[PDB]
Amino acid sequence: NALLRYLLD
Amino acid sequence: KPEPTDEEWELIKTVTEAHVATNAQGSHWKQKRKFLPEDIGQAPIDDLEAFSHFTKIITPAITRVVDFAKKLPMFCELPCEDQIILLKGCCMEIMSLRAAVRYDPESETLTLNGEMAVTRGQLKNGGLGVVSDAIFDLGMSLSSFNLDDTEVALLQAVLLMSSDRPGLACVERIEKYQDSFLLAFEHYINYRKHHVTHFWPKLLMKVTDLRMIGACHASRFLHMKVECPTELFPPLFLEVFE
Ligand SMILES: Cc1nc(C(=O)NCC(=O)O)c(O)c2ccc(Oc3ccccc3)cc12
Repeated sequence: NALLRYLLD
Repeated sequence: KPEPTDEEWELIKTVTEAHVATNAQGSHWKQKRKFLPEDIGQAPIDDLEAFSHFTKIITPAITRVVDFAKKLPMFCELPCEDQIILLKGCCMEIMSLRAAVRYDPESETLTLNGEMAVTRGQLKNGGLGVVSDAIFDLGMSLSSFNLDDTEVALLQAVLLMSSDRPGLACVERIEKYQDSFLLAFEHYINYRKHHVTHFWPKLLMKVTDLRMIGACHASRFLHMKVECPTELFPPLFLEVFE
C-alpha cells in the first residue's frame, strides 16, 4: 500500500 | 421538524467546502464536456484498449477523492492504517456518486472528470459490466432529488466514515463520526423541503445502492486479472481496486 500511505501525509 | 444546530452548520460548511474544492471542473463542467467517440466500447463480436483507456481516466478521479478526505479534520484525526482502509472502501462509491449526479437525460450520459461524457454502452463494454447499468440507473433516479453540493458532500462523508470495514482499529470513533454526519444530513434535508415525499428514507436507500456499487468490485476486477499482467495499470488504480 506504499503509494496510498505516501498520499495520506 | 428539526433543522441544523449550530455545530451541524459548521460541520456542513467544512464538508461542503472540501467537496467543492475537489469536484472536477467545479462548476464549469457544463461546457468543458467532450464526448468520447462512439468507436470506443460497443457490443462484442470486451476490448482491452478501452479498458486501459478508462484505467488512466479514473486515476485523477481517485486522486480527488483522497484530497476530499484529507480536507476533513475528522478523517485526518485517524491512524494511517484506518485512513487507508476507509479510502479503499469508499473510493468507487464516491466516484460513482460524483458521476451519477452529472447525469444528463438529453444525451443519456455521465460525465467523468467533469469533462468526458460516456454512455451506458461505452462504460459497460469498457469493463464495468452490470455496474455500468447500476450507475446510470442511479443517475436517472437522482434527477428527481435535485441534490446540491452540500448534500452530495454529506453523502460522501457518510460513505467515507463506514465503521463496518474489515481491519479498522477505532470502530467506535468512526461510528460516532458517521452519526454526526448522518444527523447533520437529515436536518439539512428537513430545512431544504424537497417536494419529493419521504425524501429521507428514499435517500437511505440510495446509500445502499452506492454500497452495492462499491462492493461489486471483488467481482469486476477478477474480470480483468485473466488476460494481462498487472504492470499495465497505473499504480494507484491497483492499490484502490485490489
Ligand atoms: C465510476 C467512475 N467515476 C469516474 C469519475 O471521474 N466520476 C466523476 C468524478 O469523480 O468527479 C470515472 O472517471 C470513472 C472512470 C472509469 C470507471 O470504470 C472503469 C474503471 C476502470 C476500467 C474500466 C471501467 C468508473 C469511473
